[PDB]
Amino acid sequence: SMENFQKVEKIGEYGVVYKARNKLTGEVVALKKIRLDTETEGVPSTAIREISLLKELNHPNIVKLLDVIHTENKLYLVFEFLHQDLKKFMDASALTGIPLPLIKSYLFQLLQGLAFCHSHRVLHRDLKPQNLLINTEGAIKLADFGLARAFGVPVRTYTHEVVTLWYRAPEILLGCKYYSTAVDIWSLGCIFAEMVTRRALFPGDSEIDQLFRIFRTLGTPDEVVWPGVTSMPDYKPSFPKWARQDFSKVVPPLDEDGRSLLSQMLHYDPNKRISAKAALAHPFFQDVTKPVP
Amino acid sequence: PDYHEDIHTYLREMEVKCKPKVGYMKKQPDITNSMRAILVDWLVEVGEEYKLQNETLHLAVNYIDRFLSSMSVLRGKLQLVGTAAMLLASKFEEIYPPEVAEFVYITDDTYTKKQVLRMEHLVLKVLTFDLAAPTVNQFLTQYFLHQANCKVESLAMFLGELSLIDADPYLKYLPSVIAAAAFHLALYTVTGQSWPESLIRKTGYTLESLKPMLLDLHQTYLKAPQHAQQSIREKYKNSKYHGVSLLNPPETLN
Ligand SMILES: CNc1nc(C)c(-c2nc(Nc3cccc(C(=O)N4CCOCC4)c3)ncc2C#N)s1
Repeated sequence: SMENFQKVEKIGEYGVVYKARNKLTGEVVALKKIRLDTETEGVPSTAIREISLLKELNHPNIVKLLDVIHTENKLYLVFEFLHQDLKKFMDASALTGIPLPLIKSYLFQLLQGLAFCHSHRVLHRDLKPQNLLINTEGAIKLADFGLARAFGVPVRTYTHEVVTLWYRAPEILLGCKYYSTAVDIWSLGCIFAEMVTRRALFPGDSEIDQLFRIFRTLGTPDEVVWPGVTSMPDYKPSFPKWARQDFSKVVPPLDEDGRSLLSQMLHYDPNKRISAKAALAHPFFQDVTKPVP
Repeated sequence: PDYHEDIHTYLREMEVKCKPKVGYMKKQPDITNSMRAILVDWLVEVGEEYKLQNETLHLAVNYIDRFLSSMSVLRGKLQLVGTAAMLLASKFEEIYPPEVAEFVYITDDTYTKKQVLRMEHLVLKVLTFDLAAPTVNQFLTQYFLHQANCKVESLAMFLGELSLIDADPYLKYLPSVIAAAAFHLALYTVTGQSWPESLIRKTGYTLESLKPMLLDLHQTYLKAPQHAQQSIREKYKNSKYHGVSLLNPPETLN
């Protein structure tokens, strides 16, 4: 069981996370503890989904699950150990900024991880800087599958309470009946711009405020840019009419190719919104390299 | 989109790995095929009372056949295995799953709450947490795109559901094959058409390759009104499924 592991320090808080060491081999790992409701509801559904789906995925850009240890009252998940998360890295680079080739490199690897997911019928539904990990070599990986789900062809109506507010998609805010892989693409779009401008793109503080921050920037949508928008369960004709503005002011450092890619990831119509597979071929990645942080 | 070909290929790969033993019932000393039919028919009723998805039902049957391929069980504990499997399938697939106390209730005071909770943990260990399995239902929704008659769809899911009842002889066919026969048979009964060209190019299944499977299913349809199990027939009488269980089966198929 656990006699072979020795704890070093507490990392954070799902359950509780620790940094530990294997006494016999010397390997360093990350332990995630989960308590079972022995007298009430049993094993949590979030844990059941996270374990069964992560066992199918094996990719250089997805975190690796090493073992699962059973106990009458507890579960222990054993992960590989990584050095830091992206959010903390962005704060350390507040004064100087992140070099452009490194931005290009990181984004390229993130798209490779997401393409593998969708090819194996899996949605993530919680992509944000705090759930993305890096090492001392130049790699980056996806993490925390506690809100994931396996979908079907075609889709059904799923859970409506999803995605952290600052990174949420417009179709969800309007209470759509059907959503799919397009919502993961939108999250990566907001992350792209945040790396560039050193701050969040739409930091709203309410459900209604979040929606308006998008409108003031991309322009208020109509039936010409988004057919069927006025039939959404939460559409209202009293919405103010703002006009779209220049991308030269949205993301000043970005050039021609970079701005072409960004505007396709932020398309209003989910049908026209670019896919992760098709994005890997964009001219922006013609000269991609792999720098070290 | 551009993923539905990658997904279909992957599903054909996983249905081989998630397949039960074909002749397991011969090695179970205390239970039979007749007893298994009684359990499945009861699970169908439960799905109607609490209004659950049809996918949830398909998942539960898959879990049960894999568990009984590895562990010996007496006839008195057979219902306990079924109850815990329907609970796990709900947590995986449903938006609003029923609470544990309600699963205790529908067994009518046969087992305790502590017993249900312990059987849940044992099933997880036996299956090593591998729960995302392909079903007959998953393949049918993809086939439906190659049409758009809504009555042909109801009759197609009717035939597919009937197969879950009888281990002999449907435990020897793969889910993708069962889906293929159920589709063409419903299409020839309603309109009179046949297994589309587009699907032969997609699946690689020809009408000749589906022949042994299709002849088995044809006989099940004819003899349905005299089967000891009747919970499925009455379910598809409802107008929600267009009363498809009232139509008369064809006499020949050529
Ligand atoms: C978001 N919840 C998480 N659960 C696990 C198991 C995570 C995880 N964490 C690490 N390593 C990690 C993450 C965050 C902080 C430090 C950390 O201790 N420092 C960072 C700054 O420099 C010194 C101290 C370490 N690795 C893998 C996983 C996974 N899975 S995150």
